[PDB]
Amino acid sequence: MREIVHVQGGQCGNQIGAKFWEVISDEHGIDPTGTYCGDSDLQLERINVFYNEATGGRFVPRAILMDLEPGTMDSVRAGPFGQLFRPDNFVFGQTGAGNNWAKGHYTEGAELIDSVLDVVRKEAEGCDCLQGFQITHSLGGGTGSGMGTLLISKVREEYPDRIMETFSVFPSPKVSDTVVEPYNATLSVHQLVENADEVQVIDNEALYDICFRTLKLTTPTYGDLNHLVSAAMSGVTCCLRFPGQLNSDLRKLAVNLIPFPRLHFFLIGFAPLTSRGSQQYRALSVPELTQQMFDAKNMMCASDPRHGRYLTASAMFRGRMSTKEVDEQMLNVQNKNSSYFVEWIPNNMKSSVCDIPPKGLKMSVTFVGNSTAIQEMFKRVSDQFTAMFRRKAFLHWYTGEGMDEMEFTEAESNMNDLVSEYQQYQ
Amino acid sequence: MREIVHVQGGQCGNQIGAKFWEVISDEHGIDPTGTYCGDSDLQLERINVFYNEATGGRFVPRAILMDLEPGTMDSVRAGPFGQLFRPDNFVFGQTGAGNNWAKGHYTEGAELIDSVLDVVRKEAEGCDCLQGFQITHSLGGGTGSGMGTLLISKVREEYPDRIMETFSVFPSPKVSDTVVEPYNATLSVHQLVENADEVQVIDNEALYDICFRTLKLTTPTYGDLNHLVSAAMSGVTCCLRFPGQLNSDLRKLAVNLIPFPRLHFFLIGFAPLTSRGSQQYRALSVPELTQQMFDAKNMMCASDPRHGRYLTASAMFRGRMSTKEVDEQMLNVQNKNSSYFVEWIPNNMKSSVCDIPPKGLKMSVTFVGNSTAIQEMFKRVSDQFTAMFRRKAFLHWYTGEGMDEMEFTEAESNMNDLVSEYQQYQ
Amino acid sequence: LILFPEGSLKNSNNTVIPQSHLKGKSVALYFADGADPKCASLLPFLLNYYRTMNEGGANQKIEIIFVSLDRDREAFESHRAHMPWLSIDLENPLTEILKRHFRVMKEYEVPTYGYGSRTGVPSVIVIGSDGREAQFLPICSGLEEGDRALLRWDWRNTKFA
Amino acid sequence: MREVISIHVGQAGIQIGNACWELFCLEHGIQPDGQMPDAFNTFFSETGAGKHVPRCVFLDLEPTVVDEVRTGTYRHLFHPEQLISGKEDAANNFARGHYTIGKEIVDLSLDRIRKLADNCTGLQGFLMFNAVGGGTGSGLGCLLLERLSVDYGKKSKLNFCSWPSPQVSTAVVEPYNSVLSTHSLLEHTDVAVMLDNEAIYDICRRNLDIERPTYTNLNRLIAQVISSLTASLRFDGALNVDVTEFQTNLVPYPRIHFMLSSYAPIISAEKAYHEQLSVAEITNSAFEPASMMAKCDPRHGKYMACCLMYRGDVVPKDVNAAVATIKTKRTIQFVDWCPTGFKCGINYQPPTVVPGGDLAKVMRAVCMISNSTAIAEVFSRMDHKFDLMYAKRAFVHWYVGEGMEEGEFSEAREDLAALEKDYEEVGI
Amino acid sequence: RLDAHNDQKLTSWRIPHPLYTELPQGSKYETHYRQSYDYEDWARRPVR
Amino acid sequence: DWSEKKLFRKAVVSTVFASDQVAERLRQDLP
Amino acid sequence: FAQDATRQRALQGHRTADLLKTPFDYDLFHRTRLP
Amino acid sequence: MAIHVSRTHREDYIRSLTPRPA
Ligand SMILES: Nc1nc2c(ncn2[C@@H]2O[C@H](COP(=O)(O)OP(=O)(O)OP(=O)(O)O)[C@@H](O)[C@H]2O)c(=O)[nH]1
Ligand SMILES: Nc1nc2c(ncn2[C@@H]2O[C@H](COP(=O)(O)OP(=O)(O)O)[C@@H](O)[C@H]2O)c(=O)[nH]1
Ligand SMILES: Nc1nc2c(ncn2[C@@H]2O[C@H](COP(=O)(O)OP(=O)(O)O)[C@@H](O)[C@H]2O)c(=O)[nH]1
Ligand SMILES: [Mg+2]
Repeated sequence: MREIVHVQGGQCGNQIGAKFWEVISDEHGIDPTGTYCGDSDLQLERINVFYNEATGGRFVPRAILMDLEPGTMDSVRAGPFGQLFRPDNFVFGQTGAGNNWAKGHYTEGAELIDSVLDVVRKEAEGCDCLQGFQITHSLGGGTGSGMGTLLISKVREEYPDRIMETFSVFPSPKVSDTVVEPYNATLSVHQLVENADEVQVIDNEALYDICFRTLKLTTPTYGDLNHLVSAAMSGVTCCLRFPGQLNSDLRKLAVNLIPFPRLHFFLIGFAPLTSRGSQQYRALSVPELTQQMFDAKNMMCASDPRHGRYLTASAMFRGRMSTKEVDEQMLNVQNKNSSYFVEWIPNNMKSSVCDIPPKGLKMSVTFVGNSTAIQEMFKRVSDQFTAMFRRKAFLHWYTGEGMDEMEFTEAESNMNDLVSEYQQYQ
Repeated sequence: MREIVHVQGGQCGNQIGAKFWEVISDEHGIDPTGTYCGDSDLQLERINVFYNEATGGRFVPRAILMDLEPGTMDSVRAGPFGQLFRPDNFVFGQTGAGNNWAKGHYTEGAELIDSVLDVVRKEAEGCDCLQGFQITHSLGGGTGSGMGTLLISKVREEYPDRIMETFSVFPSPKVSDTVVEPYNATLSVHQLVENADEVQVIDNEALYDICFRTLKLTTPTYGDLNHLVSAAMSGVTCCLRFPGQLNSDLRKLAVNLIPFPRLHFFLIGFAPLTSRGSQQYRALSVPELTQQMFDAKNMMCASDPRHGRYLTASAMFRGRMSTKEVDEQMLNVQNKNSSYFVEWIPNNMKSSVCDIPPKGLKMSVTFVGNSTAIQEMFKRVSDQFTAMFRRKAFLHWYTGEGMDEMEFTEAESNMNDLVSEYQQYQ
Repeated sequence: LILFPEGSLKNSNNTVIPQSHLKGKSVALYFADGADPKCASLLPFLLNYYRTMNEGGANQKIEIIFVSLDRDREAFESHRAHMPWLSIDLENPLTEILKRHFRVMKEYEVPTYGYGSRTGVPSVIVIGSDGREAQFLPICSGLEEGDRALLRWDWRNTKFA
Repeated sequence: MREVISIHVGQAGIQIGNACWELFCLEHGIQPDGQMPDAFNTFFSETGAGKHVPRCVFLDLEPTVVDEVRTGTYRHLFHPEQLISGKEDAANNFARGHYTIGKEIVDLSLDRIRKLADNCTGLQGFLMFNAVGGGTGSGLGCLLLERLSVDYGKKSKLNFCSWPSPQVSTAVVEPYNSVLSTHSLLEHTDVAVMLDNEAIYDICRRNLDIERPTYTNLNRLIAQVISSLTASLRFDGALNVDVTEFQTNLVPYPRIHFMLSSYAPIISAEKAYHEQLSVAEITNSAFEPASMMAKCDPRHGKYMACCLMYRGDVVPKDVNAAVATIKTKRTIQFVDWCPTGFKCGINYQPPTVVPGGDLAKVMRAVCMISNSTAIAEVFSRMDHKFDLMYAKRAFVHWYVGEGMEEGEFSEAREDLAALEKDYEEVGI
Repeated sequence: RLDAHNDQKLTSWRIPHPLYTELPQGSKYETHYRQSYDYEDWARRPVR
Repeated sequence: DWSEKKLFRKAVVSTVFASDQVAERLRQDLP
Repeated sequence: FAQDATRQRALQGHRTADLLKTPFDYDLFHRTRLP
Repeated sequence: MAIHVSRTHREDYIRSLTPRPA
């Protein structure tokens, strides 16, 4: 009855979910056929968090692969660790979104929302009750954002008291494919700010910067970026599936981080991260891990925390470490970065310890922290929107499918209200 | 315990610091892979002063290797004792200073000093309590003087209470490569006089003099010259890492020599230094070691000791010896040489004993001396600086990147203030 | 029981001692590798610990039996020369008996047997009379108190009685 | 005959008692399968032939640690029905641990309470082991105490609360949990023992001189200090002190029952080779600010009443000498409304130790138990902590969404303020 | 290949090619409660 | 290209920095 | 499609799994509890 | 209501491992 139902939203959500399920199947010792291995009892000890029985002793993932074009769902099926999913979990789209918000949300949404909810109900009341859902999606494309957040928009009133954990890949500042980037970005945020319980931002150019200057790889494929983010939510949900002397849940993170119900946009760290010559020469200990973790270049949301104030933060540890080196190196960071935190909360950040680490890791931290430094992108999306909305261009692709003026103006009205909301908490 | 953070600045600093790390590695019995041999308690019990445990039984030096041209530290890694350093600790330049103070300090050094500070506080904060920062550089080279002294000045305001000891190598009159010699020397001393606690001065013509006249060495090479400086570079730190009957520390030498804060420039020397045909014929005892100690040709700085007065001096011995033959040999050199010592201070000599000799040597000593006769290098640097300044020669390479004319004038005003301050203490 | 055979213990000066020789002495097993960088950083501290506390002593208080993790006869004797106390020859059956008994092996696990943990190099296991682990000195453990855990030796209550 | 029921709520409570019941079965010599290879009856009931069942109940809303004890080493001595698994965690909320999800566990837990107390007459007390900062430790921790005061209103509910450190709190909504559960814990408990995390962290650094503790190393010390409190219960001594007596000589007014503890010696094996563990010095070594369990400096406080109970072969003669030594000391300034301030409990049983833990052995263990007016500062830092977070109603939408209406935040302010001023008006 | 800072763990999966040979399964437990409280053999027992 | 960063070039440390000489002259390595 | 080994392992992110492992002697677990 | 193996502890498992060892 502790389950998290995964939802794969759009093409970006399919690859980031396929890599995530791979790094947790072999974490839990699972054959791509579906049998159990792994030489440690902990791996099946909590196996129903993400899986279910297949009435033959086989383990099947509890995820809903969803996209509007069958090519990418054939690619994850033909790939390794793709035969785990039962064939009925996949839902097919035929027409495919033309990278348009109005196309994914209104026109062909209603002919697939009837199916993709029927498949996520049968996973939900497969047990008596659960704690909530997790989804993975992007704000750049059409099918990755349109019914990716409309799926949220129906399950919000379906299961009201359940955590709604969403991984959003935001459009990059410096680089931009799919030229209508802010049109999918702002029109998804203006309902995700009240229909999603807890959201994490994943920035593309942040990920390339991590893999170039602190991970030192030269030509990062999207699969390489997929593994760096797959280790992020392998840690944030690790204590739901594994013991520790400081237990934590996703609701535990939600209450300790979200002060006010409007503001739930979170930055993510994963440490340690070194290159081939630096793995052997760098110590592995808590005081150096936390101090490397509180860096801007580790952060996979590259809005500079030096230009903002950490309202609150959180660190979940993974490995055979104690608790007080988590504690007094928390307060050592607290008094050293006295102005980098917020003054009316002393001891800003919560912490956790989980016993098992990832495979071949000594101590690892996932860093879910709420900071107001993130305005450098939300005013960037807002003024990139008003550059194109004022000139009216690239909007007649949207008018004939249900978009109109007063929902557009409501989008920046909810946008700059949230931008000015964080400024006054400063 | 207490930590010394080495920084190698410029092409000169990288090479002389590499020989420093070699002469201290074999001093501690460290295998060039990073491991240990020698099976003695006394060596590794204090190895944290210069090394860090890297969770694999290897000791990483606390050395910040840097300059603005990658062609220098590319050679020290392929050389022996080069793979001990951490590769991410190495911070690179790409354009390189064009042999000048100004492109170092202002233009191409501002964007690199951000990453230089980050790895300095990476090493400094990671320990409990720190003793001081130690920096080897040159006061004649472009990147060794330009942003080398900017690194000296900028670490002062965050860490003003730890000791600030630097080794600086000055241009030579009789052999003048690096054609802008006095522009780099004069205009760096005026900033290094107020942002450095203790500066030791080295002249290459004096290091050449010890090769011919004392060692009878036929062909001296640049790597050989770096071992001459590395002998007393480790001799000034022997008792920092090893026990002793009379201790000496870096703050011990700083407080007990300079009477006034603006005066912080020293000579240095290393004894014994024998020749090819004079090992087994020269006695190694304290009475002869003090006679080679106060030898004008023994000095590794080309400022003449007997043209003036010794303000203070220090002699830190190394090995197993009786400490009152250390003491009375300080007494009688003041007795026969009264004019060579300053008269308003009785007992100019400070002495201490480190019980660990250098390897193969029964007995050694190092000079940390303080003479008012350092003027022959000060006026000689100053009058070539004014030689090229009154005819405005080679100023277009300096003033073309945002420099006023008054920085040279106040550099000279600090320069002859040092001359006048030292000359009135005859 | 008889933990060791008649010709197993092996000390300096190249002679054998029997098992009754360890009567009334604090007995400890030194699972260590010759070329291991942990052992390079730790062996000088065991050398001084063995030095001062029994030399400034009224009776013999400490014996350490090296039990080796090495790879060669020549590498075994090279590490042997730097070390005075008791030991066990590598290619007797004894090394791989106390290896599985005290859970001290070196990630060679699945190609030999399917158990779990290894608690490998380095370790000192001070032991009782009946081959029981007496207490753990935490060099590399959850405490990971290397180079200092020798002070946690409880020598009065651990005797080979 | 003689029995005490131990209750554990929260993850701190379950692992503290995971070390307490380990140390209890180590005392009586019973193998931890329940088999022994009449004095144990206050902690264990006899079920059949040679089988010992603990008088403990394990409570939480989150099943990852009750099932870890179940599958752990103590699977058979701990009979599988004393442990209770919850549905979902209270998630750092008093409102969740008390109002919404606590109703499905409190009914089962109380059905256990009166069917574990009806077995034999002579019930003596309850050992409530709770964490004030935790959501289920204060939520289900609170909810059990008013229901225990309704049915067993004429009995003793002794408590062990781990107060947070001023700097170490490991949670953001932690001060919200502490303020809003102390008022409801106030008139439903009768003895409160406040410990601290950072205080025992300082102890482990200083006198037991580990650089590297963890929560289980915390749990060795707290299991020792509870065991010394219950030493005269289980076994025999000269002046035996029982559960009905810890409040007899510490609580002068019904409001002032919050109280500190310590322990001495806390030493290693190398730390016992070299010094007196004499009676004349252990009391001195248990009174300094570097020795108590709450990092609360009593030099600006005023000692009021204290039990000083011993265990081991110890004689009340040099105990009496050590008492006069303290009274003649000027730095430990006792109150003027009682010239007498001491009890000297005493018991003959040698101090047990855990083989493996760093706490070495001694033939004298001393728990200092002390009521003092120094509590004014440790609750005042707790008060201004809440006032800074309550400036613009931070983290309150979680609580009001669970059903706990806005307005009973606010009398928790002036109820703790009324408790804070109680320390000043008793020390004047 | 221990001494050259062994960087891969796939050598431990060479022997179990079916991974169902009854040898490695159910052989370890890595919780802090067994780090502090677990002894020789009273951890895995049948219930009578 | 696909491999990790080449950080450092091949570097023949010639006699300019191949020290020795004063090595044995200061370490007393006997005649 | 250029189905060579280095192409396939790059897009599958096997290199990031290699560097994210810790290359020294790994699994330490001793039971300090004595009978 | 999903039913798992006895080594997965959901619902009653102490009184499910002992009658049917699975
Ligand atoms: N003294 C002591 N305190 C502990 C220990 N473990 C946790 N705590 C304290 O418990 C507080 C939070 O409660 P937790 O134990 O983490 O969790 P809980 O009691 O189950 O309540 P929840 O947070 O809702 O799960 C922290 O502030 C810790 O100070 C322990 O082993 N010893
Ligand atoms: N999946 C994936 N996404 C990328 C890649 N490169 C960039 N992106 C991001 O993915 C977004 C593309 O939108 P997408 O969801 O794939 O289009 P959709 O499938 O029609 O919804 C852009 O905003 C990019 O920032 C890549 O190689 N793979
Ligand atoms: N002690 C020492 N001096 C050197 C070395 N190389 C060059 N020098 C002297 O320093 C000057 C070179 O300036 P340098 O600081 O290397 O220029 P940079 O490249 O900007 O750092 C020359 O005039 C040499 O006389 C060396 O390896 N050791
Ligand atoms: Mg629990």
